[PDB]
Amino acid sequence: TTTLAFRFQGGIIVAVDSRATAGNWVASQTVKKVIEINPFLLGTMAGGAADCQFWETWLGSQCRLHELREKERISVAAASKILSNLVYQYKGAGLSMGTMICGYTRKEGPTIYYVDSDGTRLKGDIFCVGSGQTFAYGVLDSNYKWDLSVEDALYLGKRSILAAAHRDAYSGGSVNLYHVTEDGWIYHGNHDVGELFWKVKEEEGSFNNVIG
Amino acid sequence: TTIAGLVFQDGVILGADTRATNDSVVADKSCEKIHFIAPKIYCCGAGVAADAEAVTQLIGSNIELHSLYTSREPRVVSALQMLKQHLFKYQGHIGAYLIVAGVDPTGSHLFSIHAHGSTDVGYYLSLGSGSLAAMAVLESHWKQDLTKEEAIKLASDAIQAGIWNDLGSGSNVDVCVMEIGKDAEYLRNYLTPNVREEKQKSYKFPRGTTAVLKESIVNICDIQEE
Amino acid sequence: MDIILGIRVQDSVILASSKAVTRGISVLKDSDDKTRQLSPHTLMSFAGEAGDTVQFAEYIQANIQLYSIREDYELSPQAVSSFVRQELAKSIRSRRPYQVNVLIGGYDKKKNKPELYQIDYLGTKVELPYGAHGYSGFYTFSLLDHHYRPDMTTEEGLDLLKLCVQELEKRMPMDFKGVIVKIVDKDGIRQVDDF
Amino acid sequence: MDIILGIRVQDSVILASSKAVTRGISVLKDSDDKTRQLSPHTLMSFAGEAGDTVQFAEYIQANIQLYSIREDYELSPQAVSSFVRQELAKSIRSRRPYQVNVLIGGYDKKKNKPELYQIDYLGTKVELPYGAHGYSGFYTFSLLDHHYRPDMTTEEGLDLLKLCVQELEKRMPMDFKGVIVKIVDKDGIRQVDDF
Amino acid sequence: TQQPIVTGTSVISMKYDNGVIIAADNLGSYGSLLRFNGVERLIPVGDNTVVGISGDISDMQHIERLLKDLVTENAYDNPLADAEEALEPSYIFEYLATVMYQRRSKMNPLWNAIIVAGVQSNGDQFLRYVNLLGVTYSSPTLATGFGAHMANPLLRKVVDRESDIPKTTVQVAEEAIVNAMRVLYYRDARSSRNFSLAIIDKNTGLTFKKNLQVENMKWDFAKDIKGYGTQKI
Amino acid sequence: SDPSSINGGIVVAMTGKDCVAIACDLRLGSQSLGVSNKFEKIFHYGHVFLGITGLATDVTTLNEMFRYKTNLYKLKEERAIEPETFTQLVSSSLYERRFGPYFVGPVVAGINSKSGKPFIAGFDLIGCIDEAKDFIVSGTASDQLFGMCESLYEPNLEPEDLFETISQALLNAADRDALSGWGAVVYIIKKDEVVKRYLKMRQD
Amino acid sequence: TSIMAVTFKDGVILGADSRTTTGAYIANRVTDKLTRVHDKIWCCRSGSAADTQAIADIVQYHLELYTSQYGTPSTETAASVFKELCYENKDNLTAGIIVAGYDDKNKGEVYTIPLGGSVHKLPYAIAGSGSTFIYGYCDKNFRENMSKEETVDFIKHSLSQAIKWDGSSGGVIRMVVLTAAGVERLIFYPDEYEQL
Amino acid sequence: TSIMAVTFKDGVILGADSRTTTGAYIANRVTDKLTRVHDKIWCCRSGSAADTQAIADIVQYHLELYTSQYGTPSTETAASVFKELCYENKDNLTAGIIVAGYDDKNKGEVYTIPLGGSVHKLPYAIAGSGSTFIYGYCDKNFRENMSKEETVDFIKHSLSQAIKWDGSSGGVIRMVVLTAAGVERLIFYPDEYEQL
Amino acid sequence: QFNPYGDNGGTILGIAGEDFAVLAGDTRNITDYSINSRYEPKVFDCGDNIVMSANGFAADGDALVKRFKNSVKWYHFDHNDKKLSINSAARNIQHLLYGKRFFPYYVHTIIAGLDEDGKGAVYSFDPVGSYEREQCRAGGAAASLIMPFLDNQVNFKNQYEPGTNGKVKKPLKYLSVEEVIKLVRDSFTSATERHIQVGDGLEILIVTKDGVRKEFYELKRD
Ligand SMILES: *[C@@H](CS(C)(=O)=O)[C@H](Cc1ccc(CN)cc1)NC(=O)[C@H](CO)NC(=O)[C@H](CC(C)C)NC(=O)[C@H](Cc1ccccc1)N=[N+]=[N-]
Ligand SMILES: *[C@@H](CS(C)(=O)=O)[C@H](Cc1ccc(CN)cc1)NC(=O)[C@H](CO)NC(=O)[C@H](CC(C)C)NC(=O)[C@H](Cc1ccccc1)N=[N+]=[N-]
Ligand SMILES: [Mg+2]
Ligand SMILES: [Mg+2]
Ligand SMILES: [Mg+2]
Ligand SMILES: [Mg+2]
Repeated sequence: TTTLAFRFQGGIIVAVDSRATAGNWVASQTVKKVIEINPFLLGTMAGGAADCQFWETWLGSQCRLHELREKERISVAAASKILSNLVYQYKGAGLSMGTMICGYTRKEGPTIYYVDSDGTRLKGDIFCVGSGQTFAYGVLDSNYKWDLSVEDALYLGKRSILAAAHRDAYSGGSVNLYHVTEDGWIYHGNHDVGELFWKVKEEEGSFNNVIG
Repeated sequence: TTIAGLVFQDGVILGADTRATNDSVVADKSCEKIHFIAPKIYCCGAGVAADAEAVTQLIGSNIELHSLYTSREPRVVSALQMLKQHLFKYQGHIGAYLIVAGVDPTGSHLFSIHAHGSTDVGYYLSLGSGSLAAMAVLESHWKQDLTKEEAIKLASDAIQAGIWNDLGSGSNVDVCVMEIGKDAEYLRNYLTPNVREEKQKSYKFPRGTTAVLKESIVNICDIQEE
Repeated sequence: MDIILGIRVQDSVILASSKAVTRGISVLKDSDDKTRQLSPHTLMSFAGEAGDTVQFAEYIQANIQLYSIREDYELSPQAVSSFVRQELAKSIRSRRPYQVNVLIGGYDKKKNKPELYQIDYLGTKVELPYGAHGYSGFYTFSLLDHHYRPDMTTEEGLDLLKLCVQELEKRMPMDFKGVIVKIVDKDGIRQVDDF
Repeated sequence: MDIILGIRVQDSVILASSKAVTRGISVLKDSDDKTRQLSPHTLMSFAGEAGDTVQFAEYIQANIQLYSIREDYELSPQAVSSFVRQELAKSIRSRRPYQVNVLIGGYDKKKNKPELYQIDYLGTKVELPYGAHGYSGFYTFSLLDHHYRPDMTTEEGLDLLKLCVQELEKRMPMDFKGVIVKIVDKDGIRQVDDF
Repeated sequence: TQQPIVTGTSVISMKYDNGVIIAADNLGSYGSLLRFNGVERLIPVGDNTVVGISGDISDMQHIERLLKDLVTENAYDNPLADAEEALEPSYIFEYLATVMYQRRSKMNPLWNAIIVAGVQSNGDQFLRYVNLLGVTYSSPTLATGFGAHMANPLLRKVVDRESDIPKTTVQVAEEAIVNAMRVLYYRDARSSRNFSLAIIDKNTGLTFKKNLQVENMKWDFAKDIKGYGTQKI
Repeated sequence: SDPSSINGGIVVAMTGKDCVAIACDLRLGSQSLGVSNKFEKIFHYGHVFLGITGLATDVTTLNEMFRYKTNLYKLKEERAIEPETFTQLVSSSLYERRFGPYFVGPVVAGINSKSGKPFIAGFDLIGCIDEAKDFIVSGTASDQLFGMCESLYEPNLEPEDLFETISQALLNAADRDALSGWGAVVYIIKKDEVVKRYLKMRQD
Repeated sequence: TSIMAVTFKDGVILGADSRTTTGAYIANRVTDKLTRVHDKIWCCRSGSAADTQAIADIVQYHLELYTSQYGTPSTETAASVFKELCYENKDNLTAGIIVAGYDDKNKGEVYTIPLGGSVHKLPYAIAGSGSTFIYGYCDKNFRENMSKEETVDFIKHSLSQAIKWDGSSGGVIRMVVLTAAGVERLIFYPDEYEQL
Repeated sequence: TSIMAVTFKDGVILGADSRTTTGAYIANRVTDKLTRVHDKIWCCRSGSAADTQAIADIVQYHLELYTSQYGTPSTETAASVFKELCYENKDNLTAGIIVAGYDDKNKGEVYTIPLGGSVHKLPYAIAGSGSTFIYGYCDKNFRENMSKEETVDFIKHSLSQAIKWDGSSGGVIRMVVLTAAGVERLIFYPDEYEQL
Repeated sequence: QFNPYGDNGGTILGIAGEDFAVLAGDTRNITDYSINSRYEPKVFDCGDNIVMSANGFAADGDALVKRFKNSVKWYHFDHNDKKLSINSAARNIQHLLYGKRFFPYYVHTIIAGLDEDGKGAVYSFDPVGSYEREQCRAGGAAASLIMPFLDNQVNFKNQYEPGTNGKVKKPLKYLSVEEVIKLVRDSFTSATERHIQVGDGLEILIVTKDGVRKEFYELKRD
């Protein structure tokens, strides 16, 4: 599992891999680790597959109830805190979650909140979560600037997950990309690593460690 | 594993299934669990396969050298005594469970040996995870003065009981018949009740289906010479 | 000991090794050289359990130096690494194993090629273009996967190594007090004094 | 959370708190403010188990803010610290205790005096001239024992605090990514943005 | 969570053409001590069902009372209690299976393995197993404990699949059960010679046989067996 | 902690018509971390091929040990060792470490130079021989390989068909195992020519 | 296991059941637990079958070598060799052995060697898991200088009860009679002893 | 502890030793283990003394309240109340109780309730640590419809052997006779029963 | 100590076609090395053109199926006999499973049916209710043996167009029901050879717009 989200001049980039494991058994290569809460909110999933799906789907229901009651879109801060306060109630029971709540609102601008199952809630510009986070961080921190083109930023997020998918045994399958703007989130496709890797190797001239 | 041995009119017979397992997977579908010791002494093995194999080969090797030294046919009690003293020494760490049977100048004999070094004498015995299935059959049908034809039937039936009803045991039935005054006859694949049925499809691929990065010739010979 | 990195470029091998020596609560030293010269063109960096690291390194150093005097000849980096691997592979089934991981950087004067070997405490040897031990690799391999080329100069190798060290200084929890860098090439071994 | 320091000088209390947030392998953040304003002249810094720290701090903040509205009055630093201690002392015999240590720095507007309280997760309260939690005190108390005077200015308090942070940066193994410093005096709470 | 104290061993059973047979020995063991020699472990419910129980005897006696209480309760405001609204094997089983699974799910199991044998209203054979975990299964032969390992192999030689059931008569089926009980007496260290056997037939009804004994035992070969290898006397 | 699944990797061997094939992945890891994508697990001593999965230090050690033993064998016997004899040598050598074993899953493959008979064999870590007519599997994805081989395999395949079958058995098994992959090698072995092929596979 | 040795007027009788169990499974229902270490010195074995067989085989070896050098050993000498093995290897053995023998000088003698490796000379001895149930019966019914027929009945009735109550005991009752007349083997089947 | 209840022609007799131990120390050498839950319904206690006393006191309360409402309870009813407490609280109890009583309709009846909380109606019952040593003796010597004098001898001889072999048992042999005639207490001292 | 869980073995397999779906499972039920039954049905018709199997610990499997069947019944009562769609069934099962998050149903659950466009659908759940819609899924003891085969044969993984070097993948196709059943049968025959817990019989439930049909095939009984 490799998930990442970062803030830049043109909004937020969110990229995730698609692998699920049960130990060394590769359970699936086609898993969805991004939940679309509403047109302006995204949730990334790392940790327990059930724990993330269930509670992030539940979060979406709580975000919907907020906008019915208040006639207004829930803030990223408020949404992240509903989830962080929930997991905190269950603390010690054994829930396993690493997640990022990413969205735009007029009052906040583009915002990212890291939330996890031991009750941590952090606001920030860059986060990587999961077994492959260190690999993603390596690529991301080196080529990160505030003012990338939306095209370059999308590539970096994609490339950072690819780097982790390669090195981390428990990450892989495919890369799902998102871009969050003033107007909402936009899906930028599913990219199979078994095709992307070779494409990137040739065009970029990277991955010289591999027999190609 | 289902291994068994029983005596009949002028001989002793051993039986065994042919499945080797690692946890729940079948490692080997056709393996020989009836080990050789002397020309007329055989050993059914259960427990740890490497251990059962190694201990019989070692005692068999020493039995051969003993036979050469004394200029006599080896006795089943010699194999028995050597096996048990070795197994006892290692305190069950060599996890071999064995049924030893054979013919010698003293007569026909049937023994069982346990990993800790204990031995039994019996007219019919069974060991392994299928022992209870086999022993149920042997207890229902064994009698004194069985003919060879009845004995092979009963032995193979006892092994079959294990094959069908025990998950540990499977595939084919091996038998070895040791009769007084005759050559021992070893009957591998005596029964074959578990042949795989023909497949629905052929999964043979079109050539060039697999993507290849490089090709090369491996030099396996000594010195390509001038 | 914490971070040891290695990178093999066109004409040299560069080994970077952290300076900190921490015993539990306090940082006892911030200038420790976690390396031994085995022969004029072969350098070994090391990390692992306290005491065992230096004892092992110096024991290897003595044996290679003894070989050099006996034969009036420098063993190839490959031969040195195979000797080191066997000692570790012998060690792992001992009463008390050496808990030491090493990188061996050497310039083979016969083949005119730099060579980098990574060997862990079990005796697991691998020849690599770049390598690391412990948690270092988790951060640095993704960078090196991205930026490495086999035809890099020594200066480009050092710039790529700065980027690795900056990433480690950003994201690792422990303060490893910077790195001592050493270059192994045809002319021998030298230390980069400003890094 | 790692290092939280406090020092009470002549006319103010200075709280210094580390910026790093580490989750195991990686440093997730390097600008974290480990403090809450409880009232205009009372600041509480905190460190301990993840999640529990902020949950506790914000729970205290809400209760003190509720008191302030109800009575149209600011509680004294002493009263706030006693409230906080009781909550922790209640906590320690719960099903699941708050693992949180705090420093409460306040300026008492009635007495015209700065006040620093140190309270650990058990509910152990002590008023001090200078205080710390966790391993910080092992390094810093010997400095403060040497250099502290009760009549120090705020600038002298900050210089003494730089010397504490430099010692921590030299001898502690963990990179705590510097400190956010805040001053509590008669005019309220302000952050020193360059440290 | 507990541990079983006084215990009953194998219950064995099989279907035949017109009904079912079930059997179980009359022993209540106290570890290795063969403590109680007169324990009935087959408990009839009406004239169409027999519940055979192994495992903990105190939990068996509890189950026995639940079944006795079930018959009473079924008779309440039920003019057809001895006719169309009488208790079926399938009703008695599902009740027990519910109880067993509920008890394991509260981490306080009834430490038993149960076989419900009977004949339904429409003449169908009923034979189903349930244990302390609430695990249920049906088969032409069923056995608990040592019976599973020794009786089933023998009983499956008579009825190996569903299509063998109409070919098996009550004499052949009873013979197989009685032989299996002898085999268990030879080889199960916590069994006894005395047993009870019940036949539930769709024509002849419930025949309950008490105080049966294992007979025609082969021991004579023992006299010739001497030592453990090399001994000749 | 489990030595046989720290480094990861797989070997599979198959018989065909007058030929054998042996194949392996190229990954060496430290649990989740991938370290090397060039770690070959197949070695050869004359015309006998040995694949070894398991703990990588033992893979290297045993290769060096069997090179040693087969070199001395050749000097004394004045001929290259045959697959059947080598199989017994592997078994002997493993079992002599019965109570401190090498954590490996060796696989022998080769053609007997005199009889021309294709031969494959597998072993557990203490030397129990499994001599198979059809195929042998080994490694962290041995279950996956058993599934692929058991369905894909048919007897008497020609060398260039056998290549496709063994390659697809390896590749699809490796893609369902976290600790296998990162490249693969397939040896096609005939009585007096051996072709080695590197496969293109997904690098995650 | 239920085993006992009983001295009487003409000599001594050893008695045993025939059941060997692995947990609740009866591994062997026709075991011979009465084992010969010399012509007229036998023993009853209880505990680990591997251990008691290994010991008995060593003792037989020692008494065979004793006989080659010094003539027929006493029953006391046999019991001493058993004791030496059991006591010196007490940390690695689970053996409870009764040694019984006939001299012409000493007549019938019985020695019991429990787990610790102590020796105890007794008029009769009982041992094994099933012996616990017959301490009361044997104490009340044993007399010294019984006839052969009385001693056979005493053993038969005793082991019958031991078998009845102990699940670890069962099968046939084997006996071995040791007198001046020689060595006589007896066997008694379930249908005989169960109805007593 | 050695305890037993035995039915006979005229009714039933309960018997017990008098030893209570804390490890190897004898805390009380004159304990009364025969305890009254109703006029002619008594019980023998074994296991935890705290637990068996607590149970017996509750049963006595239940049967007293039963008698106020419904008249004299049967021995079966008493055994059922004992069972209900023992079975429902099996996780927290270590109690082995024998219940014995005399009706005029049913005459002498004996019920045993072992650790699990099962009930078993028997002609006689034995229990406690010392009972293991007399299973053989009691099975061989018990007859149905014995006289009072025969049953007293049977219990006296049985518990004598239990006491002899069991360290946890000892002291005096107490007995309680339950017949139509009434309730008779008997006591037998070491100097009487040891020489049997 | 009392262990509330067990392992009854077995293996199950769901495959989604273009306008159909299959859910297959072996009929063997085991504990340890004993066979409990050679024919104990594991795949159930739950109504509303949905088939379900919960493989693993059979008591938790039966409990779950029983509860889902009841959930279908009460969905009809509460929502005017409305047909429970496969996607709605799936979400309902997630909540059933997650309700026992801290004392799980020790089962791997698969359901099969048709989506609201009439296309074939398979859904697969972990023990605590994480789910995904899939085209292909094996569950249970021999899932490790069967799944790589299905990746290769159903989804055409690692298979390339011959002569393209390795740059045009084999293109994805829907399989016919006859083709799917051949792959199902060969999967279980293969699994039966190498896994000791798989055998005895194979029962396949096929779901189309016309309803639920059954097919049974013998497997090796060793
Ligand atoms: C990677 C997280 S990691 C390796 O960095 O910890 C993924 C992230 C992820 C996957 C899937 C989804 C949504 N479907 C969202 C995020 N997480 C996983 O791979 C986890 C790692 O533990 N995998 C699981 O939770 C698996 C998923 C199944 C599909 C295989 N499930 C299990 O491991 C449970 C464990 C369990 C639970 C209860 C009882 C018994 C066993 N099932 N199993 N086995
Ligand atoms: C049945 C014995 S049983 C189930 O009743 O205990 C067979 C008997 C047998 C098989 C093969 C041979 C060959 N000469 C002789 C006798 N035994 C087995 O199937 C054993 C059961 O443990 N199988 C093994 O020992 C397998 C053999 C395969 C590798 C070929 N080995 C493993 O499973 C190893 C061994 C192991 C050994 C001792 C203790 C634990 C594990 N495990 N691994 N890896
Ligand atoms: Mg990977
Ligand atoms: Mg992989
Ligand atoms: Mg008995
Ligand atoms: Mg099978």
